[PDB]
Amino acid sequence: LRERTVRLQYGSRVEAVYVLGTYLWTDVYSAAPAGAQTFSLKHSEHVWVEVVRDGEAEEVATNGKQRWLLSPSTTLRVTMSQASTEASSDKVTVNYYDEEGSIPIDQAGLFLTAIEISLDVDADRDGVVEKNNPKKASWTWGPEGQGAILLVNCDRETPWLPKEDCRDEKVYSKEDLKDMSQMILRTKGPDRLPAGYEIVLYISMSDSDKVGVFYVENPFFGQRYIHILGRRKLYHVVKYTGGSAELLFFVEGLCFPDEGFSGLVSIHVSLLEYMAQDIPLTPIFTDTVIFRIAPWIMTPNILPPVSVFVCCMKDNYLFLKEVKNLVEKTNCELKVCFDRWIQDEIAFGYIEAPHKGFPVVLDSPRDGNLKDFPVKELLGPDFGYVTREPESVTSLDSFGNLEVSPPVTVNGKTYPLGRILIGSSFPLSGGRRMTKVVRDFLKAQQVQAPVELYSDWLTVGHVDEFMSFVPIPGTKKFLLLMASTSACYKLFREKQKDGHGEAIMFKGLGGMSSKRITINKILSNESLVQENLYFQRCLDWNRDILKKELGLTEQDIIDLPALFKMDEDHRARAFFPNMVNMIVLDKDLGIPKPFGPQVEEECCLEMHVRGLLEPLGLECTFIDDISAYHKFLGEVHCGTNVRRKPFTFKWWHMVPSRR
Amino acid sequence: LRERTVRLQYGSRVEAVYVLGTYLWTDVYSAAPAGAQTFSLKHSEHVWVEVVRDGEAEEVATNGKQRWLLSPSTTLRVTMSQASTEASSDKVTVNYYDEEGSIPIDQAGLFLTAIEISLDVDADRDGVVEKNNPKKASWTWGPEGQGAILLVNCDRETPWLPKEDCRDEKVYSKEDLKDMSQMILRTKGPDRLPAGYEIVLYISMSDSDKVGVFYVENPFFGQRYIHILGRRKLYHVVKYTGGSAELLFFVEGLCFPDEGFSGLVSIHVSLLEYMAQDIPLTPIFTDTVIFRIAPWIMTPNILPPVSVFVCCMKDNYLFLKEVKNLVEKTNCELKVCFDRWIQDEIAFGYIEAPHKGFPVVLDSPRDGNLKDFPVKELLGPDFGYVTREPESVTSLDSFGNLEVSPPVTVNGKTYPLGRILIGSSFPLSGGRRMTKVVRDFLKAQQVQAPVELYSDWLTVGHVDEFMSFVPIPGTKKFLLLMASTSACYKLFREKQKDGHGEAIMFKGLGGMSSKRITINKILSNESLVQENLYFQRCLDWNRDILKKELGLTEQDIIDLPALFKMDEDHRARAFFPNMVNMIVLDKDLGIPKPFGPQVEEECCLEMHVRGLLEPLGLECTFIDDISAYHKFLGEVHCGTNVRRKPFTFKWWHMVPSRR
Ligand SMILES: [Ca+2]
Ligand SMILES: [Ca+2]
Ligand SMILES: [Ca+2]
Ligand SMILES: [Ca+2]
Ligand SMILES: [Ca+2]
Ligand SMILES: [Ca+2]
Ligand SMILES: [Ca+2]
Ligand SMILES: [Ca+2]
Repeated sequence: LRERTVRLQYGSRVEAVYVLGTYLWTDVYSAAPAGAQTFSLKHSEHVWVEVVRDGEAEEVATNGKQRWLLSPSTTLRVTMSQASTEASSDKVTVNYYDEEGSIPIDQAGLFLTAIEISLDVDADRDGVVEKNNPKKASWTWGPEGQGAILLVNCDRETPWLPKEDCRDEKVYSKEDLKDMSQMILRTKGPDRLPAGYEIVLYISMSDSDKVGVFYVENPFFGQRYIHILGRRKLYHVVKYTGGSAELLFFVEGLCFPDEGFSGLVSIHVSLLEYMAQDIPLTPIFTDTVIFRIAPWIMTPNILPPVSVFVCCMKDNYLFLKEVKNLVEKTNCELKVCFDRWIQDEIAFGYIEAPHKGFPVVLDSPRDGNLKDFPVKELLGPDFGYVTREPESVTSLDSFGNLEVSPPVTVNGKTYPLGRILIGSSFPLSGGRRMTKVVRDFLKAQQVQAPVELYSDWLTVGHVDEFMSFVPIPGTKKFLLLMASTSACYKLFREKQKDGHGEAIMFKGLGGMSSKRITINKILSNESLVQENLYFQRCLDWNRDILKKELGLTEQDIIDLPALFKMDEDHRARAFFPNMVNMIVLDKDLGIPKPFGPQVEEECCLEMHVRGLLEPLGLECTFIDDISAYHKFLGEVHCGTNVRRKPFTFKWWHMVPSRR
Repeated sequence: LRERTVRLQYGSRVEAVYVLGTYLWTDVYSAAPAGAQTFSLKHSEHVWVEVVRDGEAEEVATNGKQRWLLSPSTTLRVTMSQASTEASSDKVTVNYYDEEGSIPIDQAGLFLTAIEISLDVDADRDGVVEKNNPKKASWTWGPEGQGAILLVNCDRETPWLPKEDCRDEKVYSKEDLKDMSQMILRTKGPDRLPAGYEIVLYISMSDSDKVGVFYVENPFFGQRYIHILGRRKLYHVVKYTGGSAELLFFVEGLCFPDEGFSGLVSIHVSLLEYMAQDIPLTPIFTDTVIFRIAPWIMTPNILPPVSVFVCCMKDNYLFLKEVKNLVEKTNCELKVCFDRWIQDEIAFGYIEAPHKGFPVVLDSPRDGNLKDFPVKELLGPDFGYVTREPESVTSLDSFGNLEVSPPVTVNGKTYPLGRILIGSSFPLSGGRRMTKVVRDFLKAQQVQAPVELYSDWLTVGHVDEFMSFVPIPGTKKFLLLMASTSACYKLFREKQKDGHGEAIMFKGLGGMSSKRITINKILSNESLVQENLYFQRCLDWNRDILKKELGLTEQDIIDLPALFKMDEDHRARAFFPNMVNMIVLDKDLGIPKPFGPQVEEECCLEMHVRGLLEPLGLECTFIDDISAYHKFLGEVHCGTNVRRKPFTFKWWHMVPSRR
């Protein structure tokens, strides 16, 4: 119990509200007539009174005759365990006596109205709002941790509105409330608060753009939703009802954790006392709850697939047919839009709270040269949206440059949600780097602990050009897949030795035929050999940082043959389609068709890749996205992205490193 | 050891630097002629080589004949434990064989130069730079914690320069180096780095305004100081010397922890490899150290006094005489300046690192109406300076409004440095509050965990108007001292009852004589009674928050008689000098002379205060700062501030709550 100072008043009796969970220390000396010697006291049945002399306390009966010497160091401790009702007269009365005679010379009194006031949230994270969790004012990480969680309400309930639900101060439909965390103000007391008191809910100016709080009224003509705290509303005076009462509120987050915002917000209720005109009201009692806003979490390739989103031209038939075929071997749904934007402009992620969770799309920054407008078209009920706006964005801001590992353990530290991977350039290089605003956002989510890789040796500059992850069927394990030019050169040299040097690349692509590219022609190009040795140095630098930061050994890695060509900037583009960027649906892999040299009427790259993957139980389907274009220049014209189930592990059970 | 990828090259031999503390995994397959079957190897004495087949490793002799099948999954692991010298030929050579015959058909080789590179700091916090502390790249709090500490070098070595040492990129004198943390780059190797390598120290753009790093050269004409990292210098190419070498650097902090800056900074060294023209150099190896910049720490009244700074008019003689007398009972030095600025504009604090610490002044923000210019006049050798500049500052930005408690324990949580206290207004009041920039600064130091009190009921608005702390002599304990109007009224009512109602206030102040203020006149003023009842409510609200946030009981508190008068804003100013704002030099207290009612030719306020304090072993000296002015209007014309020894407890041994 918290101790509160309430003094009797020289002359006038004192009337005070007492909040359960506190107790009063009471000065009886200041109220005594000068020259009074001793005091006695009476009290009612529901008021417990102790006389405290220099720290030693003595319980006192309701009607006794006992007297004590008046001293500033002799005081009362006053405690009540139950709220007042209308039938209550709760009081303590003190009588004062002079030296001569046992009849009181004066009297001072304290008239009490006891009320219960508690602002309650689901701090124990079970989805139900418990009564006054002792830990509700704190937020701690881990399995044993406590404190309440809030979703950014970033989806859209109502289609005609252009923006996410949280962009305004209004609630249109009851469905919206299911995305919100419940907060209950529980009170117990008599019919009315005594004169001069009111109960007020409030938030800080700083948090006013992080939350909104709604109350549901049920007036005559239907249910309505009142915005009581949030943008440009810092406080709300609460209408008090007597007896045992509860007021239910619904709380939405407006903003994800970011640079300069930890994700923690607070809401308070105070009992205020009116003093006089032109004087602030005094906060007699204050109760506080904390919320943490849930982070955006990215889903790695190893999580179960739900939906496969695909963008291509209407007429790329082979691609559509083969992708349809692949998805039909799974339980996934196929969604087609008739152009890589679904892959480059969108990162699929999710948010979760004990009471609810939904997928959330992160939308890549607009440059204004290429992407003028944001992509909001996926925004819908229980499909959320978030974006960050930097200046000047480069290709490394594309989300082909954003990947996430499966759960890993590194030097004994666990990353149960995996770690986000972002391509970058060397510190002293003066090269390209993802914009600070996006990097800061990803870092602030904290639970995926991002790692920067080296992508800037590639023309386009995305990590998805050189690496991916696949699960190992029938196990809990996974593999890192790396592009390898050394594997490609070894394979082509073997085929040449075997008498296949005249085997031709790009068979069936009519726009490449005049080039007549053979194994011999590739192996005899000396400058191309040197370029690819250099690109292998770039791959191996990444291999090392991945082994270090993901805790991987060589046993966890498979190398897929790849080949690149250098541009004027000494950066790489694919010579033939990059097989590492593949659709991963559990055991079934859609792999870009390489169009490699035919040996015995089978592509030697396809056969080699099958020989690497199939023994592990992975099933390979090669998907041709380039035939419709008759040639391959290093560009990919289709994109896919897979929306997956969230991790079973709850993010709040993690313990991220101290910042 | 960290694993690094190095492949043999098809055709050409490979030459590489090997950094001790790493090891190489080596691809021998890519270098083999097509159609080669098996391989063998030789190696020199200081190179350890294992053949690894699918995870299983086998040690191999220097000159053996053993062969293994060529496979991509059969590789080498290469490890060196000692640096190369000039007499070293460190190498591994691989021979390739075809199916028919045991004579090698080709050979590939790896020529190695092993070097040691370590960037070392005193992470174990003993003041000496240990060799490669495994924890040097992290910073942890507490007794068991590790990682290196940096002072903001905010003092001034050289008087003609206007600003603090850290405001530039130059070091003028060797004395400055003693404020700096040492960082040693230790290397071991042969006479030169092999062609195409260089060693580079670097920092991030973000940290470039947080640190500077100097190197001392001893050329012909004297010692000089070179700025190698810091503002507008992000990297430095290191001149390599062979054998075992050390380069000593000195590091200074430029900035205190603040909003948006945790206090942590990093410095790196990398071994870079030259690839070609117009291509970035590759970071072959990188080593990192972290520093935490030491927080500004405020000294509470219970710490041993060193120097007493005093500001008054030349002619306030009684004050000077009495302050001189008081300080002469102690071992303290008295410093006088011939006006409260030393009290209002200055907060005495300190910084500490394992190798050094000094006092540091925090200078109150300039408004431009009253304080136009900063006070730098105390800036000197081992006396540092820091300030923050907000807009719009109010009286609550004055450091009379900044106090710090003695060490306390609250709900089982220890605050070994005490907690900073700042006066404020109620959240919904629209009242005054210390500027955000200063509040953010104090919060960011973290080790004093600030608490806001309610000062805005006072005209001036400072916590030093109503409260202070004193040690209890002969113990480890302390008392909170609170102004009390209830104590004053009780005392005056007793004196009136005793026949003293005609006793006069302000005796000897000629400018007050016409007012003829008596106990009777004070007690019969009904509006003044109501005002002071209200001010006691304000004091008691503070009493409650102090008991809660400092873990205090009523036994820890003494109430000194005080009286206030209300202004137009319903704010308080002292009716007679506030005794709570006192000079605390251990057992000896300089207490403002109250000029209370004389009873038997002694001030009844002085006698009462002595009766409260003297039994505890505290010695009271009443100090008259107002007689020189002939009257008291509520304003104080002198100021003092005491510079104290720092806490014995080291701040880095604390474990502050997670942010
Ligand atoms: Ca619950
Ligand atoms: Ca809304
Ligand atoms: Ca919603
Ligand atoms: Ca929803
Ligand atoms: Ca050391
Ligand atoms: Ca300097
Ligand atoms: Ca210095
Ligand atoms: Ca110095």
